[PDB]
Amino acid sequence: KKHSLDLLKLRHLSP
Amino acid sequence: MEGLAGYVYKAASEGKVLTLAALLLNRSESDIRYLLGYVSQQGGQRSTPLIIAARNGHAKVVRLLLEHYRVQTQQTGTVRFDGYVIDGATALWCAAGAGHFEVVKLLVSHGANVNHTTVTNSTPLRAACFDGRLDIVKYLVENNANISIANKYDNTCLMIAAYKGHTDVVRYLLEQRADPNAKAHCGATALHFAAEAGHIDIVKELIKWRAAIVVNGHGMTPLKVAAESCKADVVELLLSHADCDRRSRIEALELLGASFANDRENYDIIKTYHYLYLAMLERFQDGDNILEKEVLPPIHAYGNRTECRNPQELESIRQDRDALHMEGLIVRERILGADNIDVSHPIIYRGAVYADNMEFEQCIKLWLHALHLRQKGNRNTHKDLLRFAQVFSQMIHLNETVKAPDIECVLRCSVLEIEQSMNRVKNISDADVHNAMDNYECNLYTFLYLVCISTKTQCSEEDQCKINKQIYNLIHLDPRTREGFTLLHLAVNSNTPVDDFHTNDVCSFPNALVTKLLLDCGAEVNAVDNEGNSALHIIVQYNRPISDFLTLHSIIISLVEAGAHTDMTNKQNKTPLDKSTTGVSEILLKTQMKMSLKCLAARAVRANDINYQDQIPRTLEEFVGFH
Amino acid sequence: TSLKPRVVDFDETWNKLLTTIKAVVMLEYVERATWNDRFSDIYALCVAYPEPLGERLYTETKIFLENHVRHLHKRVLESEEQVLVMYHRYWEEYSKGADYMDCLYRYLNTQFIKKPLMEIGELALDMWRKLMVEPLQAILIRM
Amino acid sequence: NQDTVIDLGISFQIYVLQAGAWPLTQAPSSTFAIPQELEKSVQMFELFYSQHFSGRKLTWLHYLCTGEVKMNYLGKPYVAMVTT
Amino acid sequence: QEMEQTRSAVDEDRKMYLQAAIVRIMKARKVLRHNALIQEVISQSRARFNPSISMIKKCIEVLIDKQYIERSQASADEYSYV
Amino acid sequence: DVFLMIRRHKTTIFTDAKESSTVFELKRIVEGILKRPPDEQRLYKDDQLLDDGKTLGECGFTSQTARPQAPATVGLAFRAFEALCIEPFSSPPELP
Amino acid sequence: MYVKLISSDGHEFIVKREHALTSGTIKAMLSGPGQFAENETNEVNFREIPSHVLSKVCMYFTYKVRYTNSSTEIPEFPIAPEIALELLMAANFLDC
Amino acid sequence: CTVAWGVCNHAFHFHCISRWLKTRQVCPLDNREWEFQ
Ligand SMILES: [Zn+2]
Repeated sequence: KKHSLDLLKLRHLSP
Repeated sequence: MEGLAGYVYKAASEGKVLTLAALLLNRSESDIRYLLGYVSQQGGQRSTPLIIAARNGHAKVVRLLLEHYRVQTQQTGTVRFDGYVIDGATALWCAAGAGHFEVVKLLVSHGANVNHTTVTNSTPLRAACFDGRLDIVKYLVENNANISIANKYDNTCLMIAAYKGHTDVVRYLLEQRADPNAKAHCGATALHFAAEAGHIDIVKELIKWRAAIVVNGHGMTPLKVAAESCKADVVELLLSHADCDRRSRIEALELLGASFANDRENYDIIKTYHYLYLAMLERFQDGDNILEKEVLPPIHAYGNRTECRNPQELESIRQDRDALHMEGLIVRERILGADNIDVSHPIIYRGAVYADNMEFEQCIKLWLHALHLRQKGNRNTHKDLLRFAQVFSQMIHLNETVKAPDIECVLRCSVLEIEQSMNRVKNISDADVHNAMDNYECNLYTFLYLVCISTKTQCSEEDQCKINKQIYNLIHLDPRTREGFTLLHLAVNSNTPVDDFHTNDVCSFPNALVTKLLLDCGAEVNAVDNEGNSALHIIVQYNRPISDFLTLHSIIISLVEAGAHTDMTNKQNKTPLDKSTTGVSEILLKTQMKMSLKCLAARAVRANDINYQDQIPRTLEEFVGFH
Repeated sequence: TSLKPRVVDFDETWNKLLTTIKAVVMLEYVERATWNDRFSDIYALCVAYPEPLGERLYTETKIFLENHVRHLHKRVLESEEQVLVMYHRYWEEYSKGADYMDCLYRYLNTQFIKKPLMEIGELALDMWRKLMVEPLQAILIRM
Repeated sequence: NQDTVIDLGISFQIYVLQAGAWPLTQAPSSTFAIPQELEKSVQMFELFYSQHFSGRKLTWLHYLCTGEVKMNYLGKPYVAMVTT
Repeated sequence: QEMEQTRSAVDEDRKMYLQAAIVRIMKARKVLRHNALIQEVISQSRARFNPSISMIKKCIEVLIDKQYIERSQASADEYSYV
Repeated sequence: DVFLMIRRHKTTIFTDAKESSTVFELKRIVEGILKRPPDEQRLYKDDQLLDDGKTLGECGFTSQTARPQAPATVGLAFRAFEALCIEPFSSPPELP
Repeated sequence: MYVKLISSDGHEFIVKREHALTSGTIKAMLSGPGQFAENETNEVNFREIPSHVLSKVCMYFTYKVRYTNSSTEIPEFPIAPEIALELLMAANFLDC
Repeated sequence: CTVAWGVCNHAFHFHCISRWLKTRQVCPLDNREWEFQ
């Protein structure tokens, strides 16, 4: 089902 | 009382006055103070009634609450519902984060909390900068609040202003003579966040204030950070810093051409060739003090190319698209090294593009290289192993051969990363232990998918021995899920999640080949979960005894032949014959049972509740324990 | 008595066991009531409170097998002319002794060894290999 | 391999057949009583086959298999063998 | 006699294959014309026996009684399911 | 397939036999396994003599009663007949 | 063909060798030196297990030989409450 | 697919049994009311 479309610091981007 | 607290929360949610006035009077002092100073739990999140008053722009109700009472804004609550939901923040924090100026100014007018410090020591100015309203930031700094509040990971408000598209907030912050050379935990100093989202005006604003260029922790200048993310305009602006040097300029142009080759949002192959050619022409422009390419040794993953050290070969690879993709990958690898965070993702994207075009072997090579880089960097690769499980299950469903060394390599990587996931779960107590637990369970499931794929692929004796060695190595760590399931139990269970992608076509649990392979590799056939159910207790509860009776038969034969107890009981004292819940499984197990006087005697001991402690051999106490 | 796990002295039990197992290995006519009594002695040793003596019994019978094989090694080495005949006779005797030892030590094999370690018959064969054909491999091959 | 010493008196030869694959079936009733002299083989092969190839039920077909004849009552004239 | 019943054993076998083929087609588009379905089931059951027009017509009537297929109320030529 | 527990003082023998068969071969097999002359064996079913030609299925015990579990209290005596002094099994210890 | 199982308290139990080789420890005791190949006695001395538990393991030997693989409606084997935890230790010693 | 049994030792396919009980609550071979397990 389109491997390319299936692709996709979190604590640092918090305010 | 919690009920009247919910009542006044509902009254303040609609922004009404008379309802709250009638619901917050005719009582004593302490209960009313508790009502106005406690949070209500809605939607799984705790929040002050002042939070829901400020979030809906209902400033009149909280204004009259401040007039009629002495309510404070210092109540501990959540931060924001957009994927953070961590507690410790004050009411003024979310009031600034709600984008409502008047509620902020009235909360400042009575008991200002501009210098609030949470567990992340984030002031309400942080949320004001995140929202992007000039008036709130201006008033909050005018309330004598320090703007140099660095976090534990050193996230200045200027950094989150630069990361977001709010140029007004950052220009007002730099108008106040703020620090532009603000070091962070990862080394990213303002411009690294600014030239990551492609905000040209913000980068211009900070270059006007001379934010300066400094290499961060990951060995990336703001210019290289900009070129890494295909943002050409900020690359242009940073290339005119009046101190840039040739080597940096050409490496930035090469990095930009590399990044344009493999990206989802910004994919132009003509821009790839043109920027690579611009950097090559600017390299070989003079003939004196020439800057020749320090070409890395060839990598088997990107074919066998050796970059492009001449403009003639770059000209010859102009119209050949996959050669340009590989060339961009190799020059990106050269510029950002083999140890950067973002060097691995374009490799994965090119692998995904190759897989979508049914070009599988080069896809496997690229994804294996990305896996090796991510494991050298010690990063969470539970998504990459699942990606291998999906593509391997796509060749088998398409009747395509899978290379045995590739399966061995991904299995070794899976075993090692499960070792590090066990270490992560052990080390982390409760910081993000749920995420680590889910990653661990997902890694176990992906290992099972890879083993199931390995069973259906014909391999040589040496490669099969290496695969069995990897499975053996994982078995002798005893990997367990949340509910005590060992690696054998999940291959036996029917509730084991198989991923909704192409893995459904090849990976079906229970699987007789996976169970036989695990038992041959030394799986503890008598191992128990948290409920006490062994591997035999779960196969009997299988609810499709006739549709795949060939599968159900062979796994019970393998389990009994490996040495499972056909009689032992779980924590609820339930023999698998009693827990069979199926006539067919009961018949198979009764056929496979071997009778022993030890089992009957121990069952009689357990049924009659005879005190057996310190009256039997120590090795027999366990036998009474499960029989 | 009974099969109840009881505190048993290791010295006298191991002494009578050592006498009967050297009689078994050397194929001397041992009383069969003694043979069954020493099955019971093996069970008593592998079970006794407060700590099972399975590890100590395994180590002690390993030491006994080692020094008996060493004694046979010295005898076959000093029998220079009839090294082959002496090795054949001692190999027959020790193979029968190892099989009967795996019979006598069945409780260790099925309750301690397999619950890693390696069985008593396998231990006797390994000791015979390492101390009885490994040292004089060259002279036996040349002979 | 059996613990006790067993002699069948028969050089046993059997062709075990898949039920659904093969076209021969038990569509006629054919209630045939197994001969007592060879009943030891069929009461031990089923003991053998359920022990090894467990969960399989054998429907013996007698009219598609042969046998040999002993002539103790006749006086042993020559050697004869026909279908079982 | 044995040759005759084996020629009749496949008759029951091909009726089960015709019913399976008709249902398999009827779950892909859920409606087809009566004449359009006959040519479709012949094309699928072509590596095996060639089904006669009279046999497939009988298999439709049997499947109607089995409620796997039913003629549409708006048009009897169109075939629905229930 | 009747089962029997032939007892004589301490000695006990577990024996398989058929439903419809005489005690002649029973006496012959206990003769073979006891190594003694055959004529002195006399079987008692709850201390009463039984016929030497009568089948043991009709004697008072059958395959439904004499199972592979506790078969029968069949006593045996030898003519010097000896007095029936069948020793019982040891009493189980007093459980807590 | 017939082996003799002397209990601790004097009682002698005689069961078939085929019946008594279903336990590993008795199979090991019969093998080795002192097999005493008289073909009819093959005595073994169980100086530890009492008479009732030895009787019960002999009944179990007969029971297992009869029901080794047959009679899917397997009858229950009647372990008394007072004989359990002493038949369990006996079965562990005998490796039944 | 899944196999559905019956109180009269009648085991068939789940979809077939579901359609049959949608038609009538009678076994397809005898006359007895259908039930699950
Ligand atoms: Zn029915």
